[PDB]
Amino acid sequence: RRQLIRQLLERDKTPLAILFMAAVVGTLVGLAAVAFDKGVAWLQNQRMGALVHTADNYPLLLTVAFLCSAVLAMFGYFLVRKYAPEAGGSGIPEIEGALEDQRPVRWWRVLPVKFFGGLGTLGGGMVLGREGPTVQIGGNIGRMVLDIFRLKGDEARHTLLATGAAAGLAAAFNAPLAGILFIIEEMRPQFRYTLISIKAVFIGVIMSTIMYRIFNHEVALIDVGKLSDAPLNTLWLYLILGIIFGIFGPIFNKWVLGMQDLLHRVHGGNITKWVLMGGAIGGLCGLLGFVAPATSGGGFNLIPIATAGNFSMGMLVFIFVARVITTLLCFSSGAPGGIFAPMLALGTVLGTAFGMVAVELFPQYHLEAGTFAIAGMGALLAASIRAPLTGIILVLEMTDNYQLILPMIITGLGATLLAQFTGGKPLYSAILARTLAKQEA
Amino acid sequence: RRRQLIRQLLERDKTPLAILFMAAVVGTLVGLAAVAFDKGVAWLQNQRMGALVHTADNYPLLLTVAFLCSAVLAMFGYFLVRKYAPEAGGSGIPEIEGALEDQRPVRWWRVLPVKFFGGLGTLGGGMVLGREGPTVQIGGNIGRMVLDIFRLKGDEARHTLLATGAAAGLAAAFNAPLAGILFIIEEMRPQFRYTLISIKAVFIGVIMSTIMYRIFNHEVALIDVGKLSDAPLNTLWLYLILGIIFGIFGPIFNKWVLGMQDLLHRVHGGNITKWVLMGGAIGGLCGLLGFVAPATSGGGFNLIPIATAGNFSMGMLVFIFVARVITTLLCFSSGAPGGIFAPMLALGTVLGTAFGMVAVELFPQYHLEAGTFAIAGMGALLAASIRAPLTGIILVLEMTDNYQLILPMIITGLGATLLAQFTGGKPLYSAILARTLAKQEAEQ
Amino acid sequence: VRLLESGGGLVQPGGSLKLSCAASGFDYSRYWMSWVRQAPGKGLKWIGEINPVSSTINYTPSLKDKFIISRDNAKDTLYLQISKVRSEDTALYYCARLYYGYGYWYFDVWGAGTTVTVSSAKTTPPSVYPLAPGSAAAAASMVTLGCLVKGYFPEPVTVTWNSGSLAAGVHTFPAVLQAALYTLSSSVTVPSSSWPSETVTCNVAHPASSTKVDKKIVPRA
Amino acid sequence: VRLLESGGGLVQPGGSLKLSCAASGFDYSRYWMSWVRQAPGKGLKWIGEINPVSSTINYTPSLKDKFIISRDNAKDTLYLQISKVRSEDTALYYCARLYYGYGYWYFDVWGAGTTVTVSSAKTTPPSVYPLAPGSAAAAASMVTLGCLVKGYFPEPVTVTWNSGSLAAGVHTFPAVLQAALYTLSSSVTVPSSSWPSETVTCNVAHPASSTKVDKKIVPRA
Amino acid sequence: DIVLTQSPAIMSAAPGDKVTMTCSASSSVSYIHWYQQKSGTSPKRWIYDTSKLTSGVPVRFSGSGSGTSYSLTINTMEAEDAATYYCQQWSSHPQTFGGGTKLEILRADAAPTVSIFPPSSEQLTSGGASVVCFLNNFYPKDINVKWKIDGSERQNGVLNSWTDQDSKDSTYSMSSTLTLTKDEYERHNSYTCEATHKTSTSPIVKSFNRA
Amino acid sequence: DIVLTQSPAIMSAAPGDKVTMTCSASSSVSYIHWYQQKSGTSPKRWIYDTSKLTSGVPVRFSGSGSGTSYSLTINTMEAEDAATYYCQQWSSHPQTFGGGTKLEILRADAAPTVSIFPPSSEQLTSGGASVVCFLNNFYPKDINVKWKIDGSERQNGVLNSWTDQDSKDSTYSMSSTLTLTKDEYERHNSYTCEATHKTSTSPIVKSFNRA
Ligand SMILES: [Cl-]
Ligand SMILES: [Cl-]
Ligand SMILES: [Cl-]
Ligand SMILES: [Cl-]
Repeated sequence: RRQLIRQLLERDKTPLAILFMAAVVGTLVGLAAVAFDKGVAWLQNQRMGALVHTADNYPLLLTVAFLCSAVLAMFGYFLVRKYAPEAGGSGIPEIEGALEDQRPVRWWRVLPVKFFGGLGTLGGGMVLGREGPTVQIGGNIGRMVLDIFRLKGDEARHTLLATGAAAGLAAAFNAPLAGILFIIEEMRPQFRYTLISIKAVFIGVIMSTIMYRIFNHEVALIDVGKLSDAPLNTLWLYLILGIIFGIFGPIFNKWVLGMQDLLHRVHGGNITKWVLMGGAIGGLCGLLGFVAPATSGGGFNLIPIATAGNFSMGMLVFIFVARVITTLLCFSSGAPGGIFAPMLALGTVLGTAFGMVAVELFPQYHLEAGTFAIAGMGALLAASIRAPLTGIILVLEMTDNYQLILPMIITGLGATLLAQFTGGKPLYSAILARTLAKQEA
Repeated sequence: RRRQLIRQLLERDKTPLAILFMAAVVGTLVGLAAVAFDKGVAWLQNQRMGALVHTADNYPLLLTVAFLCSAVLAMFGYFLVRKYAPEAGGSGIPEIEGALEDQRPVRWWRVLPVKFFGGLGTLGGGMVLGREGPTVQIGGNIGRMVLDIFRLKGDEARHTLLATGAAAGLAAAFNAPLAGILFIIEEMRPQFRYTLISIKAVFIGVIMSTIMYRIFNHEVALIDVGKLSDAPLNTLWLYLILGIIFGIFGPIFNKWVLGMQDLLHRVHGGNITKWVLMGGAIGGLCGLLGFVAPATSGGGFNLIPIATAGNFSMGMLVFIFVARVITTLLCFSSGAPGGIFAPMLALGTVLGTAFGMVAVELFPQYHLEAGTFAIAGMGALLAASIRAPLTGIILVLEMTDNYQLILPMIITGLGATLLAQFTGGKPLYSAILARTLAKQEAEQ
Repeated sequence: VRLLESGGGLVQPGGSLKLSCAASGFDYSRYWMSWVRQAPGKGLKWIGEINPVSSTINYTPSLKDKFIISRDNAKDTLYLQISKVRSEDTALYYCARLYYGYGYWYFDVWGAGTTVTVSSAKTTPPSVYPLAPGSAAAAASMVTLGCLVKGYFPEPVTVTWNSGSLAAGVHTFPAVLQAALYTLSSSVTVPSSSWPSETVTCNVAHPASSTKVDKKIVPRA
Repeated sequence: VRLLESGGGLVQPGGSLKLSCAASGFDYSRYWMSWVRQAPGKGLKWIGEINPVSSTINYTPSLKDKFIISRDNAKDTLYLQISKVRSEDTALYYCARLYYGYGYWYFDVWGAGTTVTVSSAKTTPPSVYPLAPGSAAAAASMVTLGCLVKGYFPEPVTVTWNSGSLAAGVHTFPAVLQAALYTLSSSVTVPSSSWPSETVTCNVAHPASSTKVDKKIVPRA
Repeated sequence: DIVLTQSPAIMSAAPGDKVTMTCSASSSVSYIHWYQQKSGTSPKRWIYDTSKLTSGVPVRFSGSGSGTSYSLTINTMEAEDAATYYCQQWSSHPQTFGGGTKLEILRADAAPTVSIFPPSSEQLTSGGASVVCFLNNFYPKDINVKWKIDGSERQNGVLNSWTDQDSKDSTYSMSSTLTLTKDEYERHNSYTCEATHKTSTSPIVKSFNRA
Repeated sequence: DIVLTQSPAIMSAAPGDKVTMTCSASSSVSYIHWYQQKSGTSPKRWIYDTSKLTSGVPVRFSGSGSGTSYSLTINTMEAEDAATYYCQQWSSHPQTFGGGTKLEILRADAAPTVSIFPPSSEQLTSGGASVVCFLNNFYPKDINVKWKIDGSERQNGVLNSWTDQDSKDSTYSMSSTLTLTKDEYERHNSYTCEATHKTSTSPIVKSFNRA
């Protein structure tokens, strides 16, 4: 007791050095996220320009689409396989390891690898998010400053790593609050106390968010407009939708893990069979990014469309399955990129579909498929990665439809509850658990 | 250890189904209880303002019945606390925080009826106290009560059900499910050691109480401020400054609440009769102001929309501010059962507006709207005094629904928590627990 | 919050008419608008609803393009096209904003309604006649005046006195139909010291014929 | 997004006029509207701005009530009242929606604007005279024709040839003011084989004086 | 679609009486709404979700019921409550409305105030000659009006019209119009309107002579 | 309030050329905007926040500057680039505008096509006698017109008007109208219009004799 009293009276006193460094970290992460985001956009642009000059002759451009995405994809897998194996896949599991002091933060390697590596996979049109790259580049940026200023102590190592990660998430979705919640719900050591300063994470997030705003303002990532509201006698429907996301979550996890193995065989770990496989998957994505865009790419583009009910039921099922496939191929293939955003897209589409069905079954509810779309948008993140609070807040910060809060929370919670009762596991932990075990074995 | 972690990762997020379902029953009970409380308060304020009509002619008899009614209810409140549950005084959040630390009992068989009916008196009397206090504490106790009734054994259950009851209590007070969860995982929870609190369990409880709230409070926001304007980037620095102001004032305001706690303890020296009568006086004073200057008494929710709209004059804001600083202190520090949480929202709003007004005339080129600063400051005091910024920022958001003000809101609340840290301020809830926990030793 | 529906009136059987509903005093969007009709002397019957973005438009079991509910959020106006109009379509048409409590929707606010008359007759403006007490009236405490509105078609006619400033003591009787023409009279009772000393005018409006007639009641010459 | 401002025109000195701006193609609210004006042959000058809720209204440093900017979000229309109008107020008036990037506001979208003429000179229709080459013209490859538009007030006059079908080689000079009257000529150059063999008509229009005149250019005898 | 049947199609009660009208459904419904419609005005959401009062609805009104039987109740009805009440469901689609329950007030006697009017000069300047007679503010509504031209009875060309019960005073009003041709009207001199009502054994006569 | 002064008030530059215009401020400003105004149309937000291009503005357009000196630049100025550019600030209130810079399409010199017209018979049938003279499509704009009645010079009653640069040859045009009274006009015979322009040392004379 007397101890506690001593602590209470000393609570929330973070070394000004840590706080100021959280600011520099955040600023760097944000500037980096911008640069990354811009690079991806520039490459996707160039790819577009190459098709206009070779527009005529379908088979010709269908070729250049593939090649371009393949050449960039290979360049991506290479940089990872050759100079930073850890900078493959998401990066979040990796950074989570580092917060646990169970994985190194080879920033002198990861920064340039994850950045230019993802530039290749993301810029090639693959089904990968920016979160992976930015959260990891973020943590590493956070480590880099710790090292460059020889800041000492646990608190500083854990805090600067944690803030660089949060700032990394923040600048990926322009969601400062998601960034902070991610760290304090998912990223952080899940089983023991930690010396992470929330106040320091905040500053970093703010700083990278501001950096984001200085280059992206006036254009939301996802503009869904103001959707309808949700009657209380309509809530149970969102529970059902959460129950579906909850049984599919684990399943989708098995596939990501399983596809990680199944894909490891194709190259047995061989850097050349890997780079070429990735070069194939990459080219496949840039091909689909011209014969069926909704199956390739990050997926952000189809969220507004699907929420508006502009896709037919058939097109949604197509898009869904197609995306389940392309997401798995791109992520499980170990390409540098997140599986976070892609899951938003899947949640959306799945949500819409649920919606459409709800609409016809209950005209008396005056439903609007789009509210289910938004309820589902973060529901996969809730069933697969099991970070609901961060999902719900992330969707909110991106869709700005706070009146859907109950439905969103009910779907996401239904998800995390069913994913728990069907044996699923936090995908980020399962991946770290693999890595950590495949190490001591 | 790496081998244990692997074991743990693979076992993460597996909360005993018993705890989850009980989080549901708790959330439901807390929500129904918050509705009941909220309704009782509203009913009493109704009755009181109904009496001020049967005597709206004889002004002196009026300023009298306003006072007496508030005094008789306030006294009834202070009494129930001082006589059957001393712990049910003041906020109750500190107390619940103690229980999460296993350092304070959760005498639900006492607190529930005391904190409920007691607050009904003080809140229903027009005092400057929020519902958070009563609901978060009633919430926790509701959580304990179910734990005890179903003999749910094991740390996780005790900490989880207590933490959910608290979160559900906050949720049902402001109709803010997210703020309720963030409050637990940023403030309520043990601040220095790991804890076996199931977030997923808290969620369920919050949801359940939020639904209970919605079942009885459909179509009427607690605070409708409409959609304010946006905030240009070159306008952000102004919110930092406003944060810096909340930051230096936060600690100061805490000194006053703690100081006023002592200063007021003298008037009755702990004597139940001098207390009950002192409270009866403060209560009556609030019911009086709740007729000659409403913006200085009551919960403060009413004046938020008004201030945000820019309907108060600079002079009225300063008047309201100071007056509320006085009435909040007097009501909370006096140990009356009630929160100081909502009152701080009001103070933050008012202060924020005032800042905004000044900002408007100094920077017409910024096309400001004082209201964005009112919203930015609404949770800034909760950020500088309570030091629970994330919960404040999210609470305001859930209540004012102006997400485009997120940067300004974060910048102000962060500026506040930064300046409150660098001026020696302490988390007001911790400071209160740190005192109660010390007074529990000092006398040995 | 105000709903002002117009367009109603006389329509030949088998013909089609477009009813309008001008909304004001609220955000027209966010709101599901609906049409309901009441046949003379009968109950209420839902016609159809249209969500805010027009992505959903339901109707009562009707038929082809029997009903065509549209909306123009840019004009905050709701529309109802009726086709192959038959006597069953003669009724008062109300637009109503929809909403709900727990979720089982209700018709929140209703407009005044426009009347639709399916008939082969002609749109005929009323003839307004002043009803002044005979030159043998025993000027008592109160003096009853009135005006005769006859030979108009179709319903309805609104009658107000002194532009409505004289609302008390007013009585407008239900119209009687005869030979395809409507007839009704409105009686206004005012203080004997208020008339003839003061102006008592009866205002009649027949939107169908675009007619507005003001009859000044004068003592019998 | 469209901004259509009207109301401009001729106003007598010391008089007052109300300019209007009909907005469409966007949510009129959420936007700060502003007026700016450009005096003949000169630069732009801010008049004032009004926020969405009319809670703020600022004007360029000027006479206390010289300008009165108001708005009616219900009609998505912006208004600018000018008083004690003097020559300095003669100018093209533009309404502009306001916005910003980093925060240093700009005039997002401008309208075509209404011209305001402050003068006591009277509205006078123009006299259109044909400008045909003298009976001593050396019919070269191209033949220049034209027509004089004199003695009108105020601006403007639109001149087109053969109803605009003859758009190439057309030259309408800026009007010159003298003795309260405007004068301008339009020159149209056509192929020597196109005239006189073909009809070359100069069409003048002066909406102010409700004048529409067509002058047929004919060779000189 | 659901069929809502409102029990008393028409009912009468003396203000201060506890009034209850029923709304039965053919199938099962929940959270039905009630609208009040006063003669001459659009329906008004009165009670919703089965028992919630709309803002401005006096507390004397209460709703209840479940499944197939619901009821709107006025715990002490007020004369201003005279109107037609429509129950509505939408717990099933499409939404349906009850037949309505017309509420009529039972008040104390009120004798009519008769007013006779000779054809306006403007009407006669068209060949028509309407002789209007108003029987304002009486109760009960059972009333007989009898015309007499030159002492002789007349029933042809006579048209009557009753108003609905008044929202505030609960009385009725009737207008009797004897329409004739200008030529027919001019060949007589005495035109009388006779009103017989419960409030008197001897009819109330009003008349005028063209002379 | 801030005074924005745009450097070249007027400038000519042939298509495909680095064009740069300055905008100096009396005090300090930041993130100034630029508006393009083509003859006859409303100003258009071109560049904002000192260097951001508005959607639709060709990349040949760029702007930069700071403190008290900014500039808009065109790397290879096209034809549809001819216009007046206005800089505007609002880093200080109230916002202010630059005097503007007129960007004109410099081109190949061109001698004027001179046409002289005697007063129409219709005008003379009113007492007026306007002698119109057109100097069409010449370049540069500088040009001098001199009238000569019966060989004698005349400067009274002479009015000139210049068109803005033309968008189909980038030449200028000027009209010179010598207005006289029908009686004044008739007492002379020879009316000549003389145009002196860079394209020639010897003026271009056009005339007619009333005879
Ligand atoms: Cl990974
Ligand atoms: Cl990821
Ligand atoms: Cl406390
Ligand atoms: Cl509190």
